[PDB]
Amino acid sequence: EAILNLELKTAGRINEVLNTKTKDQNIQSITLQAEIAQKRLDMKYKQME
Repeated sequence: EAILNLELKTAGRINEVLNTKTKDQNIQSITLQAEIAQKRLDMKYKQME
């Protein structure tokens, strides 16, 4: 029983890490696309002015 909870401690650790790296990158995705949307403002506004 203690052995099995070692394996499923490991599974837990892995899943924590997977969401950490997955959502880091998925939040970055969208975030930087939002930065592109932000780019639309600032980029065109230089010449708009």
